[PDB]
Amino acid sequence: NIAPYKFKATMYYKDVTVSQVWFGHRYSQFMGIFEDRAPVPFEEVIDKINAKGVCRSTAKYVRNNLETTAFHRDDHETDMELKPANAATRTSRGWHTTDLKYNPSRVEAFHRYGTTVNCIVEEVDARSVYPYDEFVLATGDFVYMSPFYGYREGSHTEHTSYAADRFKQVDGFYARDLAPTTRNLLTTPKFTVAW
Amino acid sequence: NIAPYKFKATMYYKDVTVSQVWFGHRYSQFMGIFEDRAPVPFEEVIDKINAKGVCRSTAKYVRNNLETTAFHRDDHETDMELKPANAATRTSRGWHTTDLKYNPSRVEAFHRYGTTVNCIVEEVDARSVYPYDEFVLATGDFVYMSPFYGYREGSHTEHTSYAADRFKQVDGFYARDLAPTTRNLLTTPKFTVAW
Amino acid sequence: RNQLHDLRFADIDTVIHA
Repeated sequence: NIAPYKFKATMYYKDVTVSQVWFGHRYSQFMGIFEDRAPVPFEEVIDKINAKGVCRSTAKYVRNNLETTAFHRDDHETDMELKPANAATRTSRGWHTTDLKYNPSRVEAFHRYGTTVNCIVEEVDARSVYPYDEFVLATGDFVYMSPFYGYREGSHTEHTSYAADRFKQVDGFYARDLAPTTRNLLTTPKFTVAW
Repeated sequence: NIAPYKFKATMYYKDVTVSQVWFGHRYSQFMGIFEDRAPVPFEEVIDKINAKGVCRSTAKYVRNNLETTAFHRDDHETDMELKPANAATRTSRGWHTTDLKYNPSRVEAFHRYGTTVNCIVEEVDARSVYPYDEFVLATGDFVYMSPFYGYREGSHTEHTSYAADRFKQVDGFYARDLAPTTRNLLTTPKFTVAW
Repeated sequence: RNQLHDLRFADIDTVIHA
C-alpha cells in the first residue's frame, strides 16, 4: 500500500495582520506589514464556533514566548458571525468573518498601526504515511502528531511532539455545519486542527 | 545514473529575530516581527565554533547593501556555548545557543524593539546533479557553486557564482564534534555551508 | 525539516512576561 492514509480534518486560525502606514503630503505608503496565523483555543472552537458559529474579534495566543493579544480594528471584543468564503474552483468548503483589511485613518506626517483579525475555518484533506506518526494538511502544513493519538484504548502510546496541554479530546461531539463523534483537537503554534 | 550526487555538509547561521511589541493598558501585541538568517563568518566558524564550540552573541553581516549588527538581548558580545537541539524523529544532528526568544520589558503606551540572535549549526545532506555546477541542501536552500570547487589541482575551473572573498578553503582541517580533511567554506547571503 | 525548525531550535510553551 503506497497510498497515504487520507482523512478529513478541519483547520481553525485567525489571520492577524497589523500594517504600518505612512501618510505623506499627497500619498500613502505601507512602511511594513506583519501577517501571522493565530490559532483558535479549544474554548472558542467548542463554545463559540461549534456551539454558535461565531469567532471572537480578538486573537490571544503565544508567539515567540509572549502572550500577544490582537484586536480587530482596535475595537472591543465582539462576536463575529462566520460566513462562507468566495467561490473557488476545486476547493473545499471554507468560512471567514472578515473580508476587508483594516488600516488606520489618514493623519499627516505620522506613522499609524492598524490591526486586522480575520477568523478563518476550513475543511482540509489530511494525509499520512507509515508509520503514521504525523500527518500533513491540504495547506502544506505539517502536524507532528499521529492521527490516531488519543486518551482512549491505548491511543496514548502513539507518537506526539506537542505538550499535553496542546491536545484535547471530546467525546460525543456533534459537529455544527456552518450523530455523535469522537473529536480530537490540537493547538499548533500557527493553527488549530480538528479531526 | 539518475541518482543525484549526495554528500554531507554542515550549515552555520544565526536566526536574527527583532520584534516590535506594543504594550497597552491591559494587553501586549506584536506590531511587527523581522526574522533573518545571518551567516557566520569564516573567522567565527574556525576560531570559535570549530576551535571552541561557541558562537558570538552578535550577528554582523551584509543585508541589502548595509553592514547590519544585531546583538542578542541588546547585550555586549559574549561567547555562547552550543548545545544539542530538541529531539526530532528522522532528523540530522543540530545544535543551537539560544532557545527562548527575547522581547522588551513592559512599559505602558510605548513601542519597544527586542533583538534575538540564536546561533544555529546543522548537519545537512547536500545533493547535486549533472553537470554538478550547483548543489542544494536538506533545508531546500540552493548553493550556486560546484561541490568540487577549490584552489587545488584545477578545481578553480569549476562553476561559481559568488565573489572570490565569499569562498575559503582550509587544508588539514580537524572537524570538532560538538584525521585531517580538506574543508571548503562558502558564506552565502543567508547562511554559511562547510563540506 | 523546515517546519521542524521551531520545535527543534526554540521553546514553544514557555511564556515570558513582566
